[PDB]
Amino acid sequence: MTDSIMQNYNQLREQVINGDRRFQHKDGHLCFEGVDLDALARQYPTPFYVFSEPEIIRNIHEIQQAFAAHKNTKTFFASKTCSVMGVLKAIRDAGICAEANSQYEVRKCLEIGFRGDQIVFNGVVKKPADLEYAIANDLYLINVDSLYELEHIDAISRKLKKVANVCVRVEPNVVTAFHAKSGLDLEQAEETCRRILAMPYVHLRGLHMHVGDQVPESEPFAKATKVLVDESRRLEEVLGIKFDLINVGGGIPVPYKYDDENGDPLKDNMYAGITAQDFADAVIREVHKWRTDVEICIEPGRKVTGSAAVLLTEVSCEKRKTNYDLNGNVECHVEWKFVDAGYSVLSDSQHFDWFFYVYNASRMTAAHDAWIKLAGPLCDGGDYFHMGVKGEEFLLPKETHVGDIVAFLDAGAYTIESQTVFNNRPRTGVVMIDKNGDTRLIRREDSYEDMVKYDIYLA
Amino acid sequence: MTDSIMQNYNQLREQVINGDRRFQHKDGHLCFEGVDLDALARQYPTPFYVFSEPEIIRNIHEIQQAFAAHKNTKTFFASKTCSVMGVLKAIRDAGICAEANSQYEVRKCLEIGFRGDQIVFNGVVKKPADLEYAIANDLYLINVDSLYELEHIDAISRKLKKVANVCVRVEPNVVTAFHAKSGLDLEQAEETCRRILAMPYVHLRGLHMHVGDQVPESEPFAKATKVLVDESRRLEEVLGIKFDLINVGGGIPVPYKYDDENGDPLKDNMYAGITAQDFADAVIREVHKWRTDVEICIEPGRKVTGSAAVLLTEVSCEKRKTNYDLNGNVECHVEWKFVDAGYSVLSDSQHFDWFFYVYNASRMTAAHDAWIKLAGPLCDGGDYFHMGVKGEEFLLPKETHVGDIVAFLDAGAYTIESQTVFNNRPRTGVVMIDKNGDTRLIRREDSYEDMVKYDIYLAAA
Ligand SMILES: *[C@@H](N[C@H](CCCN)C(=O)O)c1c(COP(=O)(O)O)cnc(C)c1O
Ligand SMILES: *[C@@H](N[C@H](CCCN)C(=O)O)c1c(COP(=O)(O)O)cnc(C)c1O
Ligand SMILES: [Cl-]
Ligand SMILES: [Cl-]
Ligand code: NA
Ligand code: NA
Ligand code: NA
Repeated sequence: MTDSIMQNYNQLREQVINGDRRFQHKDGHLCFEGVDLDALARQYPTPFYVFSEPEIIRNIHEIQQAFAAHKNTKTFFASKTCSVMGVLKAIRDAGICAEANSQYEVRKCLEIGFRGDQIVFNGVVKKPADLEYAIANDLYLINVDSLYELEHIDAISRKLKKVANVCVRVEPNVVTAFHAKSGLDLEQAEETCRRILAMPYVHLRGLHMHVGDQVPESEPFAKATKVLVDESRRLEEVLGIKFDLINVGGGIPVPYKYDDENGDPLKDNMYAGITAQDFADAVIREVHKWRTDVEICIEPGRKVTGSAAVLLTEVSCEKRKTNYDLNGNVECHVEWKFVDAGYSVLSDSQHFDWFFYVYNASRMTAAHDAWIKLAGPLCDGGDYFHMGVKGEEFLLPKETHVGDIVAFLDAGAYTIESQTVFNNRPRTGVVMIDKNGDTRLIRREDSYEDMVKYDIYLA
Repeated sequence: MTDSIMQNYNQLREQVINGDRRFQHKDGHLCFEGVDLDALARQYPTPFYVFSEPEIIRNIHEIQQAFAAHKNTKTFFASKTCSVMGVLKAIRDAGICAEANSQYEVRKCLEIGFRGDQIVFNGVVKKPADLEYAIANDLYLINVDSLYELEHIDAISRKLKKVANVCVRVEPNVVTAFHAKSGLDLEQAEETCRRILAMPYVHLRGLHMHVGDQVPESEPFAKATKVLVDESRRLEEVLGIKFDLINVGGGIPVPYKYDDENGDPLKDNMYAGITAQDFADAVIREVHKWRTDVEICIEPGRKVTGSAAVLLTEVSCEKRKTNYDLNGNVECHVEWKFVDAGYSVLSDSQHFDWFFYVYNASRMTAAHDAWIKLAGPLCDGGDYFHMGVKGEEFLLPKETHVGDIVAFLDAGAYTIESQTVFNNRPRTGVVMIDKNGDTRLIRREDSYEDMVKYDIYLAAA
């Protein structure tokens, strides 16, 4: 029962420190790429995130090796997943390209060293100023998400006398029109492509789709890819062209729970279900029914960085609350542990019911043998971590003390830009472990002077 | 059914421009305190929030008037609701005090002009550095939320040789142990107070509670206040002391849907359900069963600023999507309108299923007669506004065009500090309408340079 959950969770804890490519233990402390995380959290003020460049490289290798059966594959990291400049730099130095989701993301990618021919710009709202900036910078692709936005691409490319390179985003009906804001209908692809061919400064490269995020099955990718391949094949015949590419988007899942033998990915997508190899096998099998020479573009986000960070947060308070009966005798006790990170720091734990493994990094070799509830510091009754090991309860060593460092694993995707300054708690610093195992700060914690510098006031 | 929902929504629209103390129309445009909001959105880049100092002043009056039967009432604005400096300054100018929820909130309240004796510091995690800053600045109250924290208050007040003024937060059990992280158990209040009396530099002023947010009935306040009052009375007798105060927290709701004849506040807490007068009557009646002279502290947040801002966002794209059967016949059309604000700008619309009235501010006098779906700009399938007029559908004029300005009303509570830079879209500017009806920018939109300046990297060559 609960004893079996505790035994299972401690087997997973032992696997973290005795088999996991990312982690070790030393002096009783969790280590990441040889870096003692208790020690690291004494150097830098908690809470903060620490990223591993080695793990980013491993994730990228998994993705690229998955596509070995198709040589002409181009990989664009979805920078909305994490765009801290040192993280983008690690990804650039690992040899892949970048996908951007706003004018400022395009600019960041250019400023960290991605060339224009290494950038894809996606979005449902690309205003004229956004489009002008992208076209002026010779981006590899600007997707086309609506007919309205295409009229601006035609007009602006003519004004600049510069070619805009596009893919037409189609969303296959695998309710789409009522639940999917993005893309054109499949029915609209032929006429849209026809008109693009006639535009003097717009070049049509191919079609685009994106299935979703943390997808726990391969069938959605296979079916959606087939829709895109069949339409690509047909339009090549109808229009008398050969497409440069097909862009199949992202959505390769990451394991957030590892004990797959106990999990159902279609009911709980914290279990990853498929691997990068499964995603590639499905995509390539469909593309190769049409062409083996065509370029396949992919836009993985979560898979590049998700497993490659840990959130380190200090236990900063504790209390016991007790439910009493009618005679004043104890019914049960609840042990609350408060950490210095809440949902303003780790937003998806609250807003998207996201699970992350939690361990006492200061006592990582000790049995996690006590049921606790884990709270954040925000003055808000809802700011505690509800996605526990058993219901809303977590497991930590009974020896846990204030001052210990708690780690949340798999904290590298969609965790930095989603932070807030609610309660005027600062957004976190971020540390990078580089390929040599050395650490450096890559984002400062917001200072007080940051809290008010955006405001205009006299004091 | 749907036709009557449409009729009702347009009745609500006419009430905004006819009988709402905040709004008017001019040239077919929504106006706020006489400021044309279509025009304002041509001066400042969208999306942005606009606050009304007159409406904050009105809300503060409603709260203060509600407590007229208890002269010794102190009102502390819960600054976690909105701490833009110009907003805090307006609240200080209106004559009330401030509640703070972190060290930086305390610091900004002091830097905008609140005296230490006008500030309450609350929290479940007050680290030694936070407590030292608070004690050094002679705050009116620091709540005591745990026995662990109390040990630090004793040690730090001793180090500074400065009295720390405290209230003991109790969570009335009205499952509390499993679901309420804040406060002590009632059963722990007596010994905690006993310890405090013996500490040389800690001064016990009373007990504290906070019921919750957007509470749509008076009974929870009455029941919880009675628990706190009963224990206050008992501890005066046991300990032989006279408390200075009781702090009953916040929770006054704001109307987010106005047609109370069509709503049940107990099933849909977007309907307010009670007024500030009902809150005061409930609290005061319970306190006066104990003492009529003791000071009552209240900590309203949402009610101070909620109705006092509008989010202005430009329609930036449009498309029609069509579902076909397997033989190419139309099943339905969906008209999508895309605005330049998404959940990174208006977080509670997504994360807390919060409803805000949506109108076309550029066509405020035109019938809102077309069902549409309203999407944001984030490259994320879930970034569209789900809390519609009917299910996930909203109503806008059929002739809505790209370039029109959409207003979300009642956007003044918990909407600024909760923004993010997801997708590297900037957090928004904020405009203030002062008492004379004039406008000024009080918060800039994040620039590209602001956004990259937190990062440490070598500029590529
Ligand atoms: C990002 N897609 C979003 C991710 C939302 C996270 N909260 C979605 O809703 O699907 C995206 C990606 C990367 O997706 P990944 O799941 O991180 O691999 C790739 N291409 C596009 C166009 C895209 O919007
Ligand atoms: C605020 N309490 C939070 C508000 C979070 C909403 N997202 C809660 O969950 O209850 C608070 C207040 C002001 O509450 P109001 O509802 O805005 O009036 C007052 N005192 C305390 C201690 C407090 O946490
Ligand atoms: Cl590549
Ligand atoms: Cl003494
Ligand atoms: Na710390
Ligand atoms: Na062309
Ligand atoms: Na004392």
